[PDB]
Amino acid sequence: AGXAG
Amino acid sequence: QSVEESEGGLIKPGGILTLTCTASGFSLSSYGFSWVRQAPGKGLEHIGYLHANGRAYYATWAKSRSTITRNTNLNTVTLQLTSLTAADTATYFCAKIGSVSDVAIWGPGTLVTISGQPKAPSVFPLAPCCGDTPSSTVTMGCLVKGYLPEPVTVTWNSGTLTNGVRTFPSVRQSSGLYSLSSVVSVTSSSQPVTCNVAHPATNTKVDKTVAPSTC
Amino acid sequence: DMTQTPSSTSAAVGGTVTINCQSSESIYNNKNLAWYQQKPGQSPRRLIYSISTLASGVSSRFKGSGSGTQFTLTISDVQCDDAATYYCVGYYYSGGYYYSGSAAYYAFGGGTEVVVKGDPVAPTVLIFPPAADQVATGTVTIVCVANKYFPDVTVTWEVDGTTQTTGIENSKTPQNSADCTYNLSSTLTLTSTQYNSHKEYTCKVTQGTTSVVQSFNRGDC
Repeated sequence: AGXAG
Repeated sequence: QSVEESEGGLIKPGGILTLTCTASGFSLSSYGFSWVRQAPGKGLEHIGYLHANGRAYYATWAKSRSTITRNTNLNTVTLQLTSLTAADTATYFCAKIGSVSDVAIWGPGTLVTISGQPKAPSVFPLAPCCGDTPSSTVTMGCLVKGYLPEPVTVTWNSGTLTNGVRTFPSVRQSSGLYSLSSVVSVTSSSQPVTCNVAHPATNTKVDKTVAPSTC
Repeated sequence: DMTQTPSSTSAAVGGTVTINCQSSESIYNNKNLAWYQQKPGQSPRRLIYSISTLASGVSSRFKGSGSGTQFTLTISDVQCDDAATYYCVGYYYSGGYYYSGSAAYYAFGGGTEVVVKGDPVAPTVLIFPPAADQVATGTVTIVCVANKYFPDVTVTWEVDGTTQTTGIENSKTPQNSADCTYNLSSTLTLTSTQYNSHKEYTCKVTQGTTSVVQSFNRGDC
């Protein structure tokens, strides 16, 4: 979830 | 955990660059991985990002001529870049950049040179003009001239001479060939010193033992 | 995009450097921002991530800060080992739903060259006449070397007293990670004809008001 929802 | 770009090298303008990023110790597909490049003497530049969710996002300049794809079966990601020009000459890196994650990982990078066959270096010994005033050290060198593409590797005495070596960054001549020098400073009682020059792109290795100049 | 300033800076050993980055839009989650250090010939080394978290094995005199669109890297008690180029890099993401579509990218700053000012040292200069086998090739390359010096130098070539303006290439090593000094190669390239048609070959390395010359006469070597 660090680069997206 | 580590990644590794496939081999770069000399490529004709207008051709296609294809680079493969192979992972070891982890699964590439569980992370988002980017391709980054760096033109000689310039800054880092993002090409595109293959998100963990499988979507590829490209820098605007790259979108029309780049494709980034994952091979889960082989634990690779691949960059294809088309219609190459000299502006695409750069070191190309596979990397999880790690803007927020604990995990960040970069390949060692691979040099891609757009310029049509490679050229092996000529190697000339560098020796002071005969005419010293007994000093405590002597400095010899090798001039590595006229090769393409980068890189070459230079060692002295097959790697046993590790101190006092200065190998200068290569410079690209107007002709497009590269050149550099390596010097070594040794105590004045030294035995002969030999430079070892390897050029993977032409599969050559040259050894030059530096003799003193006539006197 | 990322605007990184200054593009070049310097500090004395023990000083402080500050590097700023300004993003045209806000970084993802107001969190996704790393700083990298790169030395010549090496992969980038991550210093900081999530704006302010120290990466593993990174000294505590590196400090990251900021929020939104403005970010700062502070290097305290700077050392010769800090001589490097530094880059910020932000991540951006928007959308992600069917009706929004999605877009993501990273943006690297343009980089900052950091020169560390150590103890001044004058260069020693060496000149190497061309090997006998060089002349036979119709092209001659004369190498001059300025070793272990700080601060920067300028090199001049003279042939029989006439300053040269063409055929000269300089290559400087990175700063020594222990004592901040440089080394420099300067090469003068001539045809075998020109080389044989002159006598005295001189390289002059100037550091401020001090100049060091090394010379040779073609006839002597």
